[PDB]
Amino acid sequence: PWELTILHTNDVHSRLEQTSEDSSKCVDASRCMGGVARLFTKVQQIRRAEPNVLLLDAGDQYQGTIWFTVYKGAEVAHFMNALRYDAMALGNHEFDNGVEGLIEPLLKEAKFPILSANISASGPLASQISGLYLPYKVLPVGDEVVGIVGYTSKETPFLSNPGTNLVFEDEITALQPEVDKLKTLNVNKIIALGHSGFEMDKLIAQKVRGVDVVVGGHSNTFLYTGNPPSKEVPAGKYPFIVTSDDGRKVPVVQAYAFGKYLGYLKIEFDERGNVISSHGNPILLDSSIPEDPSIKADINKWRIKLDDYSTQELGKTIVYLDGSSQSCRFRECNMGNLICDAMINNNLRHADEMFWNHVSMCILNGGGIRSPIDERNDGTITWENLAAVLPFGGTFDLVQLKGSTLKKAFEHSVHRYGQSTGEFLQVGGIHVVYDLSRKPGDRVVKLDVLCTSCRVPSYDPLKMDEVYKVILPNFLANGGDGFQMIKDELLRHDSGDQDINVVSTYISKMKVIYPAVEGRIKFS
Amino acid sequence: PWELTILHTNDVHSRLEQTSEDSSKCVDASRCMGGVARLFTKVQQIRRAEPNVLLLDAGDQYQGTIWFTVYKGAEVAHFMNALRYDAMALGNHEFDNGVEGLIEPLLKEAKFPILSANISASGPLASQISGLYLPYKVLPVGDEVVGIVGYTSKETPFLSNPGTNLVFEDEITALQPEVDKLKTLNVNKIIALGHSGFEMDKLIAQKVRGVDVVVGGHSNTFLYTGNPPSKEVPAGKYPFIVTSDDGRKVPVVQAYAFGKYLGYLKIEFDERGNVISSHGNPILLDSSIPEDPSIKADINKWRIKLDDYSTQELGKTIVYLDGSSQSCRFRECNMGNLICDAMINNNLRHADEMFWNHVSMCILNGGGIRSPIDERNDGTITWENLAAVLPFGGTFDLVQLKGSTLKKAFEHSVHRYGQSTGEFLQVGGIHVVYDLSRKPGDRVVKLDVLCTSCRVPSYDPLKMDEVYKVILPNFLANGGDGFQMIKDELLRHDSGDQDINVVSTYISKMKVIYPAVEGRIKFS
Ligand SMILES: [Ca+2]
Ligand SMILES: [Ca+2]
Ligand SMILES: [Zn+2]
Ligand SMILES: [Zn+2]
Ligand SMILES: [Zn+2]
Ligand SMILES: [Zn+2]
Repeated sequence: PWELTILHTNDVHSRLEQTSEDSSKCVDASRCMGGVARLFTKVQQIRRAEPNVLLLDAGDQYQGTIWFTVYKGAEVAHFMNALRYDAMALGNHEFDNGVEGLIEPLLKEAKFPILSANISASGPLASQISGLYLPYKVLPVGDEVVGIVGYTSKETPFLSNPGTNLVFEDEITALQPEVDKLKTLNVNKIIALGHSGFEMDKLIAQKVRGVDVVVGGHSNTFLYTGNPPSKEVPAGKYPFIVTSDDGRKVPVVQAYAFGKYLGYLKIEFDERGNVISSHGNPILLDSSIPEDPSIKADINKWRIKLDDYSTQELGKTIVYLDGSSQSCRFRECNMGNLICDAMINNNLRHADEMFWNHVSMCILNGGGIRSPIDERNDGTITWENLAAVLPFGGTFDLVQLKGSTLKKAFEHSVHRYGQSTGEFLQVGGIHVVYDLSRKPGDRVVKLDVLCTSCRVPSYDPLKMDEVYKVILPNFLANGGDGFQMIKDELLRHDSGDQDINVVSTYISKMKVIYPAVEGRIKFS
Repeated sequence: PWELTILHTNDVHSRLEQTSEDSSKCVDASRCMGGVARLFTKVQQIRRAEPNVLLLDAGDQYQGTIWFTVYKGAEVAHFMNALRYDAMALGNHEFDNGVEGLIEPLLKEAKFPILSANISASGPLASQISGLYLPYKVLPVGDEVVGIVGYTSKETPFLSNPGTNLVFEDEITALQPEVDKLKTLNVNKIIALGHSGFEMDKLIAQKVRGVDVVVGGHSNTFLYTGNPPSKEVPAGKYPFIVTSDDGRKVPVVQAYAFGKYLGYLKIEFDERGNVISSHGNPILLDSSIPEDPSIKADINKWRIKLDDYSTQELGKTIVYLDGSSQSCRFRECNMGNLICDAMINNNLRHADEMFWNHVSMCILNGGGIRSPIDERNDGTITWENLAAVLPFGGTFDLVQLKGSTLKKAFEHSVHRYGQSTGEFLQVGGIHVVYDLSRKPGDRVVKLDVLCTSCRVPSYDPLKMDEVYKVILPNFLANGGDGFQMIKDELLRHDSGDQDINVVSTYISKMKVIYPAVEGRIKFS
């Protein structure tokens, strides 16, 4: 039997530096986790021990910290090249800076193949991008070869900025003919590496004949066999076994997000390329693994421009930005309005005749707003200032919620009003009126929402049975501040851009901001 | 006696081409008026006949048409140089593109002195601008000399974009020592040429000892002796005689605006430079005066780039821009919200600790909105498109109104609701609620306005006795659409930027717009 060790990362999301256990900024260095220097140490160790190793990334290196804001993917090429990745699939966030922001910094500088079989280009872009990403690559491993076939979320147009010159095809449709073609080229060991989420990964393992292993991402899925080593709760065993339509057992793996774990799967293959066995587990990259000194010194050299950037003027405010708790946990606050307006601006996606924009609505817990910004520094706003407002290292995510769920959230928002609790909601594209004299759970007396399926945006009453797209902090999507109803009832969730970066980009675009308190939230 | 002919213009406001009688676009060429080609013919005729002539401009050549949008003052230098102006005073609108937009295109290219005695600079700007404008110039006229001493509105910081490196001093304070100095230099014939408005011009004639003549502007004041030749109604005789503190009669002149008239004043001086007599009248530049063929051909050559510019993309809308009458004469319309938001953005002026901005409020009659803009041309918006929405050639002016006056305006807005009349008001920084079941004059049931004297903008009830700054179309300032109360009760009025240009600049700055109907106007 021929044994392959697959090492894999996904959804690293700009966590170049080691992080806290929750993937936010490292504060107590002695307990920090992840980062590329630590990953380098672990990968190097494994490569000393195991003859046949592949190191794969399932996409979404782009977007997540000030590293991506400043270096715009140059950091991803540089540090993935330094760790000698063997292949990467394109993720949705690889399109955040458009096609031009993918071609240059990443496709032109990577020393490893970048893969997606279900993305096609037309017109002059097709010539410009031809060959810079591939449907698959056949890689030599020892005296054998392994085919790696890539895929990217069909939903990428709603979740990034790929432009109107790329088409994202159904994954299974696109993959099958490529996997069949590899068989004709005497390639009997095939890995599907891609970025569509655990549910689609299971469908690909079931339906794409010839796929031996699926290495996925997007959904930040944690899988583990045994007692978990940290706070993440497994969604299933590692690997997750799918029974294929052809009767085979096909392992499906993912490794959470944020570079906290290195996925590690050992596969035994027979001579015909059938999987005989699979076993492994993600490895927690904790402080018991030393950061590689050479990688750490280069990280520290690259950090200098980040530190300089953090104190530069992004734009100006002519108004006090009221992020005080006394305001934002009790009533509409202009900092809340600013952040929700930035959230909706970040989620403007491709023009379509059925909606002016796919999403119009935003909620933001007042407990997520942790500082005001004074306008009396010549109006200046810096990244440092925004990091005090939004200190938790989160994302502004896209969810689908029934109106009933959103009514429950707004009831929760005021269920114990008056104690300066974090659940009070700031909003955009929503007009709410409370009557605090009513019983808890029955305090929402008006709730109107901005249409999407309309050429002129206007407010209509919320419909309990209708599904709404909402932009909200990942903390709330995950049921933080008691919003268990959002976690338990949401119909779709896709992780969005870094919180600070969403606001910084909006401020830079607007140049001079002056958010008002305007009646989005009223009391009767 | 030594006789001087003073020819003067003021507040030409980018009317390079001949115009309709109301200073809008020329449609029936055979009845059009003004324009620089026609002015050239008249000035040339007078200079053939009169030995001692000065041609003076009292400021505000900048701002008013697509000529200024495209050429940014290069057109003013070129065509004022072609008409051989002898001197110009700086107006407030000469600061619309900041100091840099005055230095280059106008101060560096004019072949005549540009004057203001009451503007001082500090820091490195003082070195950069030194000598490029002057407090006064002594000009040879025949065998005599005439001193021309300039001045500019003290209010210019509120009415343009001069920046924080220029100080506008009290006019009379600044002028007196310069006029005294000219006396010491044996200059006994002194013209004060400046841009502060008729009321200040009368104070300068009264109080500045040694001033022989005041040539003013800013207030678009029409003065005439006898039957007026067109539709403008005189504010007084031409010249307006002020009795000075020293006992002299001092003529004050102005010549309306828009290049429709050439001011013409004949002065007789004795040997000591005392005015013995003054008489004249503005000359209507109507179609009985031919356009100079050479100037007209150069105007037609320069028009080519204007025509090309008019169809270029300014920005994009992802929403239908609903400027239909069926919407904007009956209810809040998103085109109205867009235009009022552009009006407030245009009037963001220098940061101060007593207000986030000096003005927060906007009204716009629905009768002034004359087209929608469809978003289905790839979202494109062009200047041509905006000219269909705003076809009348107006300005968005700054006024001061008691709250009582504004309540009367909002009552007027709905006094005969339901007939698709033009008086219905679109708004910004104002939230109004009507109850149409109430009697006409008593239909406004809530009227809240955005604070200015506040660090966080928020809405408070309108106060009947408080004075509010409001941005509104000059049509309304002049009592159009039945708003006689605005005309009769306003406390201050300053003419603002070209309507189309205000919206085009906002669209360009924003790049992608998506104005909503959001509850600024409600019915109960
Ligand atoms: Ca196989
Ligand atoms: Ca004199
Ligand atoms: Zn991701
Ligand atoms: Zn993803
Ligand atoms: Zn003017
Ligand atoms: Zn003026």
